[PDB]
This record gives sequence, C-alpha cells and structure tokens, in this order.
Amino acid sequence: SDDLSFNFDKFVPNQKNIIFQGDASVSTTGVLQVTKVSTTTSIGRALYAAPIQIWDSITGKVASFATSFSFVVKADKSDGVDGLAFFLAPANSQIPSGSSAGMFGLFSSSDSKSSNQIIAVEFDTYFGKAYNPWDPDFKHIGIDVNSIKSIKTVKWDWRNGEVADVVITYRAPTKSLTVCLSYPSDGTSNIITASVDLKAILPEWVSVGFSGGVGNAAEFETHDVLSWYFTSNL
Amino acid sequence: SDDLSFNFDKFVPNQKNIIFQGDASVSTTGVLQVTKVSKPTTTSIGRALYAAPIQIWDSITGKVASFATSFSFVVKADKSDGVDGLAFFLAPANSQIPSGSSAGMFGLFSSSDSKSSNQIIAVEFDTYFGKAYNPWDPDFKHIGIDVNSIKSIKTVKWDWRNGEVADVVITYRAPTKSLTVCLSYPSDGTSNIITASVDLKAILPEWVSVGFSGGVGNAAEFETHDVLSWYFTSNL
Amino acid sequence: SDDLSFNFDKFVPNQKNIIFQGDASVSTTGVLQVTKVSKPTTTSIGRALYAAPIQIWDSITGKVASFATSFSFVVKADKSDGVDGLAFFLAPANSQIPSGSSAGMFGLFSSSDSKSSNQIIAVEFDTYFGKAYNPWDPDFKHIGIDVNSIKSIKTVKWDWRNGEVADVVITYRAPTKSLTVCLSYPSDGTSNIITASVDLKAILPEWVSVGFSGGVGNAAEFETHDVLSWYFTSNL
Amino acid sequence: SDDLSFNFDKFVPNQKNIIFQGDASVSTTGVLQVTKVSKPTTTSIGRALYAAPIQIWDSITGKVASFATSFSFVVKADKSDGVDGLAFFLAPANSQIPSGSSAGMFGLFSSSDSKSSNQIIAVEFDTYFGKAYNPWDPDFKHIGIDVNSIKSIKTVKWDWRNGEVADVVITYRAPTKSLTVCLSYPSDGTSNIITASVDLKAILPEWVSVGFSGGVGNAAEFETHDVLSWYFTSNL
Ligand SMILES: CC(=O)N[C@@H]1[C@@H](O)[C@H](O)[C@@H](CO)O[C@H]1O
Ligand SMILES: CC(=O)N[C@@H]1[C@@H](O)[C@H](O)[C@@H](CO)O[C@H]1O
Ligand SMILES: CC(=O)N[C@@H]1[C@@H](O)[C@H](O)[C@@H](CO)O[C@H]1O
Ligand SMILES: *[C@@H]1O[C@H](CO)[C@@H](O)[C@H](O)[C@H]1NC(C)=O
Ligand SMILES: *[C@@H]1O[C@H](CO)[C@@H](O)[C@H](O)[C@H]1NC(C)=O
Ligand SMILES: *[C@@H]1O[C@H](CO)[C@@H](O)[C@H](O)[C@H]1NC(C)=O
Ligand SMILES: *[C@@H]1O[C@H](CO)[C@@H](O)[C@H](O)[C@H]1NC(C)=O
Ligand SMILES: [Ca+2]
Ligand SMILES: [Ca+2]
Ligand SMILES: [Ca+2]
Ligand SMILES: [Ca+2]
Ligand SMILES: [Mn+2]
Ligand SMILES: [Mn+2]
Ligand SMILES: [Mn+2]
Ligand SMILES: [Mn+2]
Repeated sequence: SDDLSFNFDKFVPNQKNIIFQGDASVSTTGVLQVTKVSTTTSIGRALYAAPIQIWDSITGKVASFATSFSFVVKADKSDGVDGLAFFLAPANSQIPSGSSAGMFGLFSSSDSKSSNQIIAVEFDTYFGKAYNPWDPDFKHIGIDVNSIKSIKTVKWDWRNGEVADVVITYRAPTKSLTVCLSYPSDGTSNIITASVDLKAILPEWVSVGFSGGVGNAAEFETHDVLSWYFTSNL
Repeated sequence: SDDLSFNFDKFVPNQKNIIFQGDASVSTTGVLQVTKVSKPTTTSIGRALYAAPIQIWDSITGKVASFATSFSFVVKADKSDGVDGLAFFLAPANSQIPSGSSAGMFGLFSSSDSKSSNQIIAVEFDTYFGKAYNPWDPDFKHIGIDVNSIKSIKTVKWDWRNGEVADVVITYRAPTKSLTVCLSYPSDGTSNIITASVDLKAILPEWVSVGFSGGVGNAAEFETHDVLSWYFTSNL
Repeated sequence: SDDLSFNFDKFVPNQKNIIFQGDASVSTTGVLQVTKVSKPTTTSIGRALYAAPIQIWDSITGKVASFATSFSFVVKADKSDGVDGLAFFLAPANSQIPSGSSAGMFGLFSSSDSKSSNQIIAVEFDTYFGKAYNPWDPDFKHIGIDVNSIKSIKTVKWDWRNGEVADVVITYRAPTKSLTVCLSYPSDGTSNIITASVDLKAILPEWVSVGFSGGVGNAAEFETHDVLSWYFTSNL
Repeated sequence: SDDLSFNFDKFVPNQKNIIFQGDASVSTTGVLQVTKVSKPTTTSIGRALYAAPIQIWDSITGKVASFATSFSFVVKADKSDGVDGLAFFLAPANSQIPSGSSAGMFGLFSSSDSKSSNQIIAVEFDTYFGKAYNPWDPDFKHIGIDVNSIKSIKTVKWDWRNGEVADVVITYRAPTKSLTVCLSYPSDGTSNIITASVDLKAILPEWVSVGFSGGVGNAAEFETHDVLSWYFTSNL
C-alpha cells in the first residue's frame, strides 16, 4: 500500500487534523474558508496536521504524489484579490513575518531565496503592476519555486462563483508537476506542467495545505475549498 | 473501499487479465502495442480490454459511477507524420471489433453515423485528419470526446510530440457529469486539456469493458501506438 | 498503488464480473448463493470466480504476491446439522469444475489423492465430517487449509453457528509464506483462527482465478452457503 | 476513497509523523522501540502516536467509523519471562501520558478504576499477570480488550513466543460494533483470536489519536516491546 492517502469529502468546524493559521477556518456549511468572510484584509493557511516524507536521504528515493480539490472564488464586484495556493513547505511551517496577501502568506519578500523551501501552485486573481510587479498581465495559474515570481504561468480563465475541480500530479521519475483545472459548469479548462526536483528544493519532511489572501477589503472575494484528496508514495 | 482499482506499472507478454483483439499484443520489453510493429510494416487494427466487466451504473439504485484513469503512451512515427491514432474507451461488456471497421474509426465503429446502439464513449488521440478519408475530423491532430460516433462532440488541438512519452489523466465525476482529459509531455512541458458533459447512464449499459484501441490505415505512414502503463479506478 | 483491489458490498443478479459455475447464482436480495436454495431442496455444487485472472507470482522477477481478502457468509441449516461446506480458493486461471467431482470435495477435486497437478489452494469451512463418506476429515466441523488435496494440511475446530453471519479475513504474507484465517461471529463473539505455511510459487501457476465453491451432497441434510460481501487485494 | 490510510513498512529515526512520548523512539535498524532498550536495563514507559488526529465518529450525521490496522511486533525477554506488555490504543486527540501512571497500566491509566472520563479503548498484549501488583489480571499472559480500565472486559490466553515476530490484524466493524483481534506467529503457526462488542460513540470523543504504548516495570525482568511495521485505515 501507499505511504499516505487521505480524503475529505467535506470539512467540519474545528477539524482536529487540519492546522489553521491566520484567518483560516471552516464554516458551519462544511467549507474551508482559507480567507475570512464577513469585510476585511485577510491572510490564512490550513495544513494537514501530520508531516509527510517527500524524499528519503537514506535511499535517495523521491515521492510521487497526487492531489485533488474543488474550490470556489466568489467576488462581490466583477474582480477580486488576491488568490489561493496549494503548497508544500517545511514541516510545521508558520506564516512568515511581514508576509502580505499578494504572497499568500508564503513569502516575506519577492526575492528567490533557496532557504524558503517552498513549492506552490497559485491561482492568482490579482496581477496589478502597482503591488505585484512580478505577475503577468492576466489572472493566472503559476508554479512557484522558492519565490512568488512563478517559474511558469498560464492564463487562468477564472469564473466568478463557479466551482473548479483541480488535479495536481507529481511524477517523481520524470520530475513532472502537472496542474489540471476544469469548470464542470461550462467546460472551461486550463492546464500547466513544469519540471521540479523536490529533492533539490524541499527538506525530507514537509507539510501540505492551502493558503490565500485578500489584500484590499474593497475588492473582496472568497477563497473556499470544498473537498480535498491527497496521496503520496516513496 | 472503492468498487474497483487496478494498476499495471508494466505489461507482460500474454497477460491473462487483458483481452487482446485484432493485432494488439505486448512486447518482450513490457509495452502494450495496440497496433502491430513489424518492419515490413502493415495496415493494423487492435484493441486491449481489461478482462473483467465493470458496473458503470446501477439500475436498481440509479447510482452512476465516478472513475479515474491514468496511462502513459508513445506514438512514434517513421516520417514526420503518421496514422491513425489511439483511443481509450468504454463499450458494452466483452464487445468485439465491429465488422467492416477501419483504422480511422479505431476499431470502434462500423460507420460514421451516430447510432445510439453503438453504446460507445471514447477519448481519441487522432493523428490523421485528412479530409479525403476522415471528413468528420477538424484540420489538425486532436484529442476528441467521442459519444456513439467517430465525429467527436468536442475536440481540442493536440500538440503531438513524435516519439515522446505522454502522461494522461482522465476523470469522470458522476455528480456533475464531467469528463476531463489531462495530457502532458514531461520532456518539454507541453500540455493539452479538454472537458465535456456526458451522462454515462444515457449512453452506456450497466456493464462495460474498458480499454485501448488504435489503428494504422496506411502502412506507408506508419507510427506506433504503445501504452506503457495503466491505472484505473471506478466507484458507485 | 496495489496491483488489484475490488470490493462488493452486495451482489447483483447476473453480475458480469463474476463467473458462475454449476448451481452458483445471486438472488434478488443481493446475496451470492454458491449452493442452490430451491422449493424442493436438492443435491448441489457451485463455484463463483472473479472474472479476471490474477498474477499471484512472476517468473521473470521471482516475486510472489501478498494478498488479503474479507467476506461475510451465512450457513443456515434446516435441521440442527447440514452438509457439506463452503470454500475460498485459488486455482489455475479460468479453471472449470472437474469431472466426477462431489459436494464433499467442494467442486475442487476429482478424487482424494494429493496430485501436484491439481494446483489448488483453498480454505474450507467444512460442515460434514462423516467418517464413512469423508474419511479424510477430523471428528468435528472445521476450518481447513487445503493444498492440492481435500485432506487438509492443518485444521482447527470450527464453532459453527446456525444461521448466524460470520466475518472472515484471510491474509497471505509472501515474505513469511504465512496464510492466516481469521473468523468471527459478531452476534456472540465466537472466534476461530488458523495459520499455516504455504509457498504459492511452489503450488500455483503464475495466473490464477479466485472465488468461492461449495456443495450439498445430501438434500435431506440441506443448508445454505451464502456469501454476503467480498473484498480482495493482491500485490506483487 | 477512504478517509484515512497510512502504511509504514519500516520506521526512521526521529520520524516527524509519529509523536513520541516517554521513552519511545525508533532505532537505527528502523524499528519502533516503544520501551527503552539499553546496555544496563531500566524501568520504562513509552507511547508513540500518529501525528494527526482521526475522526472516529461524527456528531452531525451520527456516523461511526470502521477501521482496520495491521502491525508486526516482537517481545524479546532476557530470561524466560518479562514485563510488562504492549498495547494498541485509541485515546482523546493529542493525549499525554497520565500523571502517576505505571508500566502495568501501559502509560494509559492513572489508576485501576473504571472512569468514563478516561475515554480509552486499547488492545493489550499483557506479559505480566502477577497477582501482587496486577490483581486485575487473569492467571496467564493474555490479549485483552480494555475499555476505560486496565481491567479488560474480555481476555484470551496469549501463547507468547519469546523473540518471535507476531503479525496482528485488528478490525472494527461499525455496523455490528465488533472489534476482532487476530494474532499469529508465522514461525510455528501459533494463533490467538478474540472478539468483543464495543460502541466507539459511547466511549470515545469524535477526535482521537491512535498508537502504541508499553512498559517495563521491573528492570530485572526486562523484555523489548518493538513494533516492526504498521498499517492503518479508517472510514466514516
Ligand atoms: C501590505 C499589503 O497588504 N499589501 C497588499 C498586497 O499584498 C496585495 O497584493 C494588494 C492587492 O490586493 O493589496 C495590498 O494591500
Ligand atoms: C477502409 C480503410 O482502411 N480506410 C482507411 C481509413 O480508416 C484511414 O483513416 C485512412 C488514413 O490512414 O486510410 C484509409 O485506408
Ligand atoms: C458422490 C457424492 O455425491 N458424494 C457426496 C459427498 O461428496 C458428500 O461429502 C456427502 C455428504 O453430504 O454426500 C455424498 O453423497
Ligand atoms: C521573512 O520571514 C522570515 C521567517 O519568518 C524572517 O526571518 C524574516 O526576518 C522575514 N523578513 C522580515 C522583514 O521580517
Ligand atoms: C457494423 O458493425 C455491427 C456490429 O458488428 C454489424 O452488425 C454491422 O453489420 C456492421 N456493418 C455495418 C455496415 O453496419
Ligand atoms: C478428475 O478431473 C480431471 C479434470 O477434469 C479429469 O481429467 C479426470 O479424468 C477426473 N477424474 C475422473 C475419475 O473423472
Ligand atoms: C490520573 O491521570 C489524570 C489524567 O491525566 C489526572 O487528571 C489525574 O490527576 C491523575 N491522578 C493522579 C493521582 O495524579
Ligand atoms: Ca498576485
Ligand atoms: Ca482520424
Ligand atoms: Ca467434509
Ligand atoms: Ca499486566
Ligand atoms: Mn502570480
Ligand atoms: Mn477525430
Ligand atoms: Mn475437511
Ligand atoms: Mn491485563
């Protein structure tokens, strides 16, 4: 059998196997609101309570993993900020000091420091050159490796209020990370793949989860994840 | 636990849990060659199904199954182009290759009509789109969702890479009747995706057989249709 | 992921992924009656196998598969006693019921000899031990590990409960060649257990079929042999 | 898919997904020594829990989880006998070792009373049954189902084999409130089994932590309490 495999068809208020950081919490309707819904600036992260071994220093083996989740980003106006992200970080990592919504509570700055040890898949809704000079000129899906400045991005045809199903696979033998996104409501689909060597970026033990932010209360939007499936294997 | 879940990291010559139809077989190197590779090359049609039928929906409870499958395949053409393509499909339990089928129909259809009695849902990786022989195809190599007809209900440009390995993930989420096809080439990062709505209960019978099919209609424009591995899960 | 994993929470009449041999069938209430239950009772023999063969060992790598299975069954006798029993088994791929088989051999054997050509490993839940007719059996109802012969290599007293549901877990751990049979009756806490060493590579071919078999040799001492659910996993 | 499923074929020193309490740790040879092993032996108590809490039941839907776990352990005594035993348990999420606990209570209890506030269900493999210090134990080494008390609700003779590896399978079937403990020694075929009815919803909180605990109350009668591997699955 595989090393780890967990599935959440729904979340429950004060779920003991999820570590809530910042404003992240789960509503009475069973959805994980990584960003606070009320109105105000917000940053939040939710991690699975147990660390995962992404690679072994003894055998040299690297883990292959696959995850699936459905999320909704509902903006009041036609646009919102800032985005949501799925990430892998050092075991029991805390939100960095001086982090901002535009960095999804994953980074202290816009530099590419190898000490960050973070790999994330962002669903970036804000790309304003005023605050995020590193972003391309459209809403996007990006593969982030130790920096908020994605190594590869793709146009994200975001649909306001609609549910998006995402499948992310990492195949160790080919160092391939593929992000599969689709909207069952209208058939809109976006995809992106990049090469990433986990052994080169992350430590042996990591924590997986979601993070997100709202930098401007005036351009509010939700960052709700409805369900989450995850498997890893060395 | 889920109803069914199988995984083949590699295939073995004369694998007893795979039903070989036509020219399909597995080489000594452990790959499933749905299409014959011989040199001297030749016209070919082949299909490989998992030996056990799967219940895709229940008439008693009304439930429909959700499924997910993953496979890696290679299509290596001698020249810069080849024919005809490969397909992943769901058909009536223990379905045989139709009479008078052709490579361009991947051994799944007797004709180009859209008959509801075909009871076939397939995801095609079409390499040949010549109007002279395949008038129903768009003007480029494509990935298509086929429902009871070789004339896809939805297609998308397929950025095929000669000889490179492609990883595919196909998911079917019953509650939303959503079929998503995720394709990527780890070698250069090329990715193609397509999704469509399909009600399995409306198209297929309760019991189906799943597998791969493919064809080579013109030996002069030969190409391989090899699947390297295969993972599959279904649940009611 | 594991090579194979299937689960049946219930069965459906004319289930396409189960091969029915003899009198085996599934009732409208969703239970697998390996033995016939009819108005005027009668002699019966039946077997039900999963439709797809399983690779229990590989001759290329030398690897042997570990497997685990779980099922719940009921044996309801009219009088206080019944015949003949039920068995879970592994046999050559797509094996048929042998000619001249009898209920006391659960449709698995042609005779009482220990022929290596039988290639059968089975776990029997033997209800009939009549010395004159089944001279090989011990003096009580039992659970037995059968290897190429109806004369078990190891048995244990089976505290059978008429009409009660029994939950069984059978595990085979390849690295230690250990086969463990875990049986329990949730209704009163009765539990029976037995383990034995068996080298699958030495007994069975690479490809096998798994399933249940059972029999009723004397219609006068009728009893049912119903399996309610079935879970199975194997991995090389 | 199931709610949770994890598997450890071996352990690694300072494993981040296991919470070590007391003297529990993992050696360089990859084994979980819940009890301390050292040149000069000593009194010891230790517990190891999976780092993430598990939802054993939901107060919203009323659903209760079914779970299954499998592990192999070794208890090697210097002399012919040893103390005190090992236990697999479910306790309140992130539970700590109680104050004034002793080896004979496996670091699970503060006393021998049956307090409902303990909220502990455990399966013990008790090696010490001395009436002077463990008056609640039967007159032999045993496997016991403990519910809120070190005085088991049901026990069974445990045919312990010094230094030999034991394979254990524990299943909890929610619909029948049945807890079955299956133990076997692949080396000689020795097998012990025990079943009991336990309503998890009545005993434990919604969120629990699972793991192993053990103790050595008298260094003079030292023995190891090593777990070699561990598989676990739960589902609501
Ligand atoms: C200090 C701060 O909050 N900066 C945020 C920035 O991270 C975000 O990208 C931007 C757009 O919403 O809004 C700003 O207020
Ligand atoms: C009857 C027949 O074989 N027709 C095939 C057709 O299926 C295929 O699309 C085409 C291109 O290879 O070649 C034709 O010969
Ligand atoms: C030839 C034949 O049918 N022999 C059966 C025997 O297999 C069974 O063990 C016994 C008890 O029911 O009844 C006999 O009639
Ligand atoms: C960025 O985060 C790291 C970790 O919290 C911290 O050490 C560093 O000082 C932060 N930068 C600033 C300006 O606080
Ligand atoms: C097409 O295939 C079906 C199934 O084998 C067959 O009945 C039919 O006669 C074939 N030919 C035509 C022209 O439909
Ligand atoms: C036993 O079964 C085998 C296989 O069907 C058969 O070859 C053999 O002749 C049978 N024995 C008898 C006495 O019929
Ligand atoms: C026994 O353990 C409980 C739980 O930690 C604790 O509250 C109690 O005070 C302990 N009893 C004694 C005498 O310390
Ligand atoms: Ca941004
Ligand atoms: Ca074509
Ligand atoms: Ca008998
Ligand atoms: Ca004791
Ligand atoms: Mn960005
Ligand atoms: Mn086409
Ligand atoms: Mn017998
Ligand atoms: Mn005890």
